[PDB]
Amino acid sequence: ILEANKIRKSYGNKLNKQEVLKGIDIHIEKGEFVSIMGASGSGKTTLLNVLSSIDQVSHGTIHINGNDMTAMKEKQLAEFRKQHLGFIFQDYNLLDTLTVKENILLPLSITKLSKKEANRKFEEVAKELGIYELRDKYPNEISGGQKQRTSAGRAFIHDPSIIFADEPTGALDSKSASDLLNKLSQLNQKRNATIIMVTHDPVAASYCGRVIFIKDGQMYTQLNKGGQDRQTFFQDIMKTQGVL
Amino acid sequence: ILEANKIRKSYGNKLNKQEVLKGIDIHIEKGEFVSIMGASGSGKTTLLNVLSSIDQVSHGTIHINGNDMTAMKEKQLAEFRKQHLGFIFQDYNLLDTLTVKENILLPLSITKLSKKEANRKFEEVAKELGIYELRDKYPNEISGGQKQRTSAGRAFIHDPSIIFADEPTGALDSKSASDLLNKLSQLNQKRNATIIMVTHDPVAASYCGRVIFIKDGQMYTQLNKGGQDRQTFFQDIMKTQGVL
Amino acid sequence: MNINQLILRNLKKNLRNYYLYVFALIFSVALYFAFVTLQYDPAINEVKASIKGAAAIKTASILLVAVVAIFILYANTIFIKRRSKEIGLFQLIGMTKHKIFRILSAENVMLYFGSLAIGVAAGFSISKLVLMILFKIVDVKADAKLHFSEQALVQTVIVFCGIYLLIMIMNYTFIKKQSILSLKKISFFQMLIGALGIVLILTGYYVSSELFGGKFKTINELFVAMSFILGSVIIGTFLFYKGSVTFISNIIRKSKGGYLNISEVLSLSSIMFRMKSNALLLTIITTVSALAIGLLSLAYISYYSSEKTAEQNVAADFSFMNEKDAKLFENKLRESNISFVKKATPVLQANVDIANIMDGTPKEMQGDPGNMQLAVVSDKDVKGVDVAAGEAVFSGYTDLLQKIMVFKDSGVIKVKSKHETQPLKYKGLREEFLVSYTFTSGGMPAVIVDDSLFKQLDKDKDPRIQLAQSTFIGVNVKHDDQMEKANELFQQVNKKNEHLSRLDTSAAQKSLFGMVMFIVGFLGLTFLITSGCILYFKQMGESEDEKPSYTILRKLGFTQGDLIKGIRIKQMYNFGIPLVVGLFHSYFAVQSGWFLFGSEVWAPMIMVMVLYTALYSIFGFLSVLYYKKVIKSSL
Amino acid sequence: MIKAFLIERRSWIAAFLFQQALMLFIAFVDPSISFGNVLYMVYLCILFFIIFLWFRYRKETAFYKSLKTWENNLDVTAINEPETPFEAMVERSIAGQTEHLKQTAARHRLALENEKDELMAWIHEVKTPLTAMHLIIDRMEEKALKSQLSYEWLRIHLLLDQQLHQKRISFIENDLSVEFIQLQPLIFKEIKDLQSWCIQKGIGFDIQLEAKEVLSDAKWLAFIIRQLLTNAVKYSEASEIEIKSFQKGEQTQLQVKDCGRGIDPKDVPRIFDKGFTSTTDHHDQASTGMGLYLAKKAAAPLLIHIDVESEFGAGTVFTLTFPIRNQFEHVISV
Amino acid sequence: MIKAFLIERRSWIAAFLFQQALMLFIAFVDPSISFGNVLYMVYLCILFFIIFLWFRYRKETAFYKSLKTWENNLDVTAINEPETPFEAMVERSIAGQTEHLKQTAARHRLALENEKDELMAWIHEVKTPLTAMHLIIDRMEEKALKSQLSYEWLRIHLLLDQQLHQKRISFIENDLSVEFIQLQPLIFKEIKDLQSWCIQKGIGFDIQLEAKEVLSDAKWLAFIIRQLLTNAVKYSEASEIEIKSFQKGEQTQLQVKDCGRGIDPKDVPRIFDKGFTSTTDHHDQASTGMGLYLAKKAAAPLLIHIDVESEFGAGTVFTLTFPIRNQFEHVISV
Ligand SMILES: CCCCCCCC/C=C\CCCCCCCC(=O)O[C@H](COC(=O)CCCCCCCCCCCCCCC)COP(=O)(O)OCCN
Ligand SMILES: CCCCCCCC/C=C\CCCCCCCC(=O)O[C@H](COC(=O)CCCCCCCCCCCCCCC)COP(=O)(O)OCCN
Ligand SMILES: CCCCCCCC/C=C\CCCCCCCC(=O)O
Ligand SMILES: CCCCCCCCCCCCCCCC(=O)O
Repeated sequence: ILEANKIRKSYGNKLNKQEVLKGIDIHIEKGEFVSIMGASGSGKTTLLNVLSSIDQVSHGTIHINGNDMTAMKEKQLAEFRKQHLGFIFQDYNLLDTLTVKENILLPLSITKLSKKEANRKFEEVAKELGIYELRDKYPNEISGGQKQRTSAGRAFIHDPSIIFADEPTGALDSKSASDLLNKLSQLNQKRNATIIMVTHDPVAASYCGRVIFIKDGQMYTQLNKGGQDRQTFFQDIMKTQGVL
Repeated sequence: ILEANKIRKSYGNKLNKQEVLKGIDIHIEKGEFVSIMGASGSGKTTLLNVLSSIDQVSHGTIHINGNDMTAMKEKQLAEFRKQHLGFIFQDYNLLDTLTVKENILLPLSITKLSKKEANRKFEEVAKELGIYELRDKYPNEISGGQKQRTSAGRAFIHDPSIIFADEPTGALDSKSASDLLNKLSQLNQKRNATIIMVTHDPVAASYCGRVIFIKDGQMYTQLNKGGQDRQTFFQDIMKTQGVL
Repeated sequence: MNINQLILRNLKKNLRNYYLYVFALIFSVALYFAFVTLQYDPAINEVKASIKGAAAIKTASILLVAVVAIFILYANTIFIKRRSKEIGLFQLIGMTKHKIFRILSAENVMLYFGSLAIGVAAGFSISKLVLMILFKIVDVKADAKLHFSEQALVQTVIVFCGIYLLIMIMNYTFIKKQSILSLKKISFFQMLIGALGIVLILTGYYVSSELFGGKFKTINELFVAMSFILGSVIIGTFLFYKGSVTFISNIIRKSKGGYLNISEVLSLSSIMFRMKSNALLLTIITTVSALAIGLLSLAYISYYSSEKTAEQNVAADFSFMNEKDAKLFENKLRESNISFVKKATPVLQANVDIANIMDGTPKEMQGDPGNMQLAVVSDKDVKGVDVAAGEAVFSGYTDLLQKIMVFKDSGVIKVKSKHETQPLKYKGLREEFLVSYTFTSGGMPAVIVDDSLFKQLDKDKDPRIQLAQSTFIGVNVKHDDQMEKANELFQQVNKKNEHLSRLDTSAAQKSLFGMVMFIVGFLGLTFLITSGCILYFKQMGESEDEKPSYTILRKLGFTQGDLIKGIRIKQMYNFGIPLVVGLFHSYFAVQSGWFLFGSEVWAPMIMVMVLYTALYSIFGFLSVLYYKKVIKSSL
Repeated sequence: MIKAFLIERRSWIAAFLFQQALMLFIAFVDPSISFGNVLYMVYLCILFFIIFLWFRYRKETAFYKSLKTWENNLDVTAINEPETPFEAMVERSIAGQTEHLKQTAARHRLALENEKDELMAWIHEVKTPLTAMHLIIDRMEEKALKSQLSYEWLRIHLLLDQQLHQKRISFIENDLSVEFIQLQPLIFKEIKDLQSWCIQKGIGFDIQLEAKEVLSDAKWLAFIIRQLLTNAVKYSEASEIEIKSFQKGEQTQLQVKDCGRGIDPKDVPRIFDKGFTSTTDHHDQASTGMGLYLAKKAAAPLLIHIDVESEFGAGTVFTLTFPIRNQFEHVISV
Repeated sequence: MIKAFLIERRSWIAAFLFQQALMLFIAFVDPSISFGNVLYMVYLCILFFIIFLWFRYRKETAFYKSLKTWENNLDVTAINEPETPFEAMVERSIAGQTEHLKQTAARHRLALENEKDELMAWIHEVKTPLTAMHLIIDRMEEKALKSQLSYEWLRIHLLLDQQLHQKRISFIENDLSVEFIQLQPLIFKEIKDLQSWCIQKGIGFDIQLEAKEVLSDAKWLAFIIRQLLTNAVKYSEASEIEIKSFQKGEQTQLQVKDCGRGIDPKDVPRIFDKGFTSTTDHHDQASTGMGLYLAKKAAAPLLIHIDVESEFGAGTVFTLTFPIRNQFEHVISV
């Protein structure tokens, strides 16, 4: 799906100019679980900006299903990201006044579509994620893990193709993070969807299948996993990150 | 110290009942380092929760240091779990608006040990875990491994009876994990204190004295180690796990 | 989905959280309606005073609307900032920027206009109460009746509609601006700014100590000193919050060792970092509170003088200038069945030198020290003292003088006559006045000389500074009895208001300072409510940023009954510092000029500070009720 | 609930209004206090009292509405958190009642478990003398009396083993297992057990099993097979049994055809009912009749379809449809 | 007591004080109002309000006071009859919960009784093939095979009769009856019943009955004879069983003594307990040991006492102490 080539992010505020991204060629195909990882001060937020189109792009040649974002306008970009892209944020954002069910059904309640299909979709998502029993509760009377799972499931109801994700462990302990990561990995297999994260937690990066390392841009030395035991891979990731 | 007599626990949501304890009653005396392990969906974590004051026991009787604590109110139970039952959690659970010395001394502000005795006890604890060089540095400056040692030092300052450890060596490398486990074993050797620990790593469990393989809420034998070589016990537990 | 029902839920949720805002809105509308109704009441003209009358409420309204508008604008620019996590979400779902504005301008207009409608309804039943309160301080009788005064509704509606228009303009200016889907150790300067601020405040207070002392005495040299004092005080107050609190907190922290309990760790965590950000608001709060308290205290101190100065300015109950008018008024009193003990005394004006009796500095000149014009009286007329030749006794206290004209003990007193000068010595100082202030210039005392020396002084009769009338024609009164009829007889005798009466100078000053205190008190109450609400509206954010901290601490065995105990001290430390600084400011500002209004302090200041402290600590009590709610839901 | 609140506190309001009325009366009757300056006081006090009552109603009438909302249906914790001292005692009483009910239920369950254990021990000490009587009985030499004692040995076996199926079906749901099964050894074992009785009745076995492998559980399908065979035989006398298995499409089907009396059409639908016994023949009284319903209730989770072709005077054809092998991949893989 | 009432009603005393303060202030700030009269009215109202508060507390705080003690009181009707809806609410909730608890307990007990009923019924339809086997066993000729089959029949028959009598010993209370019984003929038929066991084991017997008449239930006295005789026979081999009946004092005693291997001295007093079985030999593991305890339990309603005198290697003496005839004078009268 995604072939990110020549990652260029321009700068030059006042007089100082920085090449935080110095041109990177990136290859993913259908159904991967790639996550790029660096260190502090490597511009992970700028990685979101260049990748997730949160802000206006500067340069580069990157296409989504062959659709380049650099030959296409701002409002068209908003429509493209709203009808073709999804996001998951570091801190969950759920309206307190609404209910758990209403929060997930909100994105589909703006296109004037039939009610029965929406009910069936919510049924399927809730059953497959495990929050079905909480159909009439409020976000003020449930724990953090359930809230984060609901936030993650909110982005899996508008018929998505690619769902971005910043670090989904900032406001979670180990148990909730492990449950969420296992559920997301299972969702990757049941319905085919590519998930890209950039996190600072090696534990959260051990779940992946292709990890990319950066220091200032083009540096690679990526790993492959393939048939690892899921723990030696974690040790190797930690050792490589410490050395580099 | 810890004698268990047919502890029951059924996980239910008032409509569907799922029992997870199937005839567990453990006999534990003073001054022994044990380990509980087995499978992934087993109730060993639930067993550790129900043994402590975290979870209520459905049916059975428990005895901690001679006291019978099942049928007693919440206030005195909280007092018990405060002045006994030290804890080491999966995550660090440290404060960022304090230093290390204040973090490992705040839970002692309930008894008012004056200042000289508290300083002497803190020095004694710190010089054994090798953190006395970091008395006045904020937690966001030290490595990840040293935070686990700081948490252990906090947990080992008021001298509790049973130490419900829960997978400490989960997010470390080889060297820091080995050093931390060696320090824990040495401190157990010096100070008489029962430590109950749950882990998934064979090298982690090699340092223990006894290993209990709970499988679907059943005993299923138990090792005894003894005056044997560490490596021999390591391959013994490897082949025992391979049998499973 | 269900836009209207979602808006209704949001409106109810907003109404549940922000109720002090509604209370403040209704209270402000009530006071504005009350003052505007009071201004146009035809009975307001009964307030006879030196001031215009109903032209002061026109100042009270215009000075009140500014505070109300400022409070409302700041509250509405605080409210919208806490709703970005929803604006971003609505922007990413697909709703444009022209629908979010209608979403968030329908959960506010109903609340605002309902509060406005309630305020007008409840301002009708307090106008009579306000009028009755006013016609008790000025001591006038009236027939205050209830009426609607349709003129006030237009003013209120126009003013608040304009304020709402400004609010909408400001809100629209923010939504489509900050968007684009965007969801420590001390330093050397920080170790000097605190000391600089503390020393600046201390030296400002020290300079404020002297003022009208022995130094700086010039008609233009006081203004520069006062401006310097105000500037230094304001700058020091600003620098206090931005650097000095950090220094003291750092010392207290690195003085306990390492054994910090729960209360100290909950207290020091907030006010070492959060107080630094808010350094432009606490200064305003403290200065305005100090100003209000000081002005109120003086306005109550001058009420005690409104009685003593009226008793003392005229020695008797009446004073008369013209012999014919006095004799005809006595003729009228003759059939009035009034037994008047009349006493008269010729008065002479002579100049003397008292430069040798002042223990201060020649800067305290107040004229030529060798040519002070004083009032000299005979000894036979005075029925209380029998002085001899070569001895003079001063009369009167005049609290101003003891702090201004310092007088020595018996030295040498020279009399500046035409061709002679006798040495005299200071025997003592009297307290009562035997001469009205008209004959003795501004506040100069009167001297007593021997009758024998009077027979030469009157014979000499230096014709240079003598007054037009050399007499103290004044009618006294019998034992305490009815006086009002004699009062209107006195007014109908004198249509040229050139005689002075004891019971008439006691009314204009009382009325003037009563109006001053009325205005100042109501304005101070309004500012108290405003500051309380504003300071309460930041603790919500400060507590919802400290919610994770509670959750972590709760996994280590701590119970809610201890977290609440720590919060009960954190709130006190948050709400105490501005009040204490304001109290110190007020006490160090009042004492500089207490001896310029009345002769009694420590009476009003204690009452004012106690009332302010209670009405300000109500809001401090009204915050643990939200902290407990935050703690309970942090499992 | 406004009426209930107004009725409940029907003394404080009356006292306040009586005080206001007394003040108004003393002001009105005595020509010494202006009557225009007391109505304002009454008005202000009435306004404040009305506002206070409106603000107090909501904060007071919550617990005694939540209690009725919960009632006795479910959600015992739906009651609101007690705040005032009075409601704390009510909450404590309710909690005590619930705890006592829980204790009673636990005691009842324990007693039921103990009696089940006792009856199962009785089952064990019946099953061991079963082996004893088997080994002793299989030592005698006669022929006709041998067949006699043989089929009663199997008769006791039937009811007593069915009791084991009953006690097992009490918890059957936790014993699922799917793997390939060969039916021919099962059929041969059933024949060997029923050799003497079938020989006495002169029933030949026409076994031609075209199909070789089936995918289900062994024990309960074996029980179903013996139960269906016994039923088909007891609806028959001196007739040959045709055992036919064919791979009908993707599913295996056992078509067992006999030449028995059959079932009358008016009573065909009622054979599968609980407690049904055929009244045509007095020899069927010995049949318990619990086997068919137990087989039906055990085969519902097994997804088993049974097709009956019973003709009066011609025989009864029972066809059981094995579930397709691919249908159990969702049970094995998932 | 008073403290809770005050701390709950603190919201109305404040309103009363605010009303008084507002009235006093408005009266003070007016030119046409007498301040002293208003002060007098305030004082009088304060006094009357204090008296009213005393009465209100005393009348009000009774229902919650009673239900507070009710939570652990032995009785259940301690709750006073409600007079206020806010208390009738709690009364209704508590009554509903209690009746639900009672209905649930009754349903559970009824279900247990029913399932026991089907168990004993099935025991009867298993009993019928048992008498079929008895007939077929009576029909052989070979001495050894007939003896072995009769012995096994008798063992299994006595086991299942013991179990059925254990089922009915739960409600033996419903069929109590006392009548005169002759001992010698009953003992003769009972000895004839145990013929196969003594034939196989070659166990002799001795009969010495000085007393001939006793007072008990015929079926239950026969079952006591069965219990004691079968226990002695299974615990003795090739020994003469000396039975003696005599009147000791006012009570008739049936002393039966065997000459078997005896019981170990450490285990002598534990015979009457549940599950007591021999452990010296591996052949005795399957034994039950239930008969002695049930005989002891149901010995009380028949007022029959059991005494044991056991010696290891010598034998066991069992004494059946019948109660006094004059002791039945009280029983018949009641
Ligand atoms: C000069 C003339 C002065 C007149 C002053 C009159 C002002 C008082 C009048 C009306 C108050 C209107 C604004 C407050 C009402 C909004 C609060 C409210 O209703 O919230 C509802 C419940 O009430 C509350 O929780 C808040 C309780 C506050 C009681 C009223 C407090 C207002 C005045 C107290 C302020 C005291 C400050 C005094 C400082 C001088 C909704 O909450 P809920 O959780 O959804 O529960 C629903 C129940 N089933
Ligand atoms: C920032 C500090 C806030 C403190 C509270 C400010 C409240 C604003 C209101 C009124 C300002 C009053 C100034 C202080 C009162 C001066 C005391 C004084 O002058 O002494 C005497 C007291 O008379 C008065 O001044 C009237 C005092 C009434 C003020 C009541 C205090 C609370 C005011 C709140 C009223 C508004 C609330 C309306 C709704 C309840 C005057 O002489 P007299 O004893 O009455 O005898 C007359 C003939 N025998
Ligand atoms: C500054 C003026 C103060 C007086 C305002 C007079 C208006 C009072 C209006 C009604 C108050 C109702 C609020 C009481 C809430 C319940 C009391 C409580 O819970 O403690
Ligand atoms: C006489 C002036 C002072 C009056 C002080 C009392 C005013 C009411 C104080 C409490 C109001 C809020 C009560 C409920 C708050 C909540 O539950 O959030």
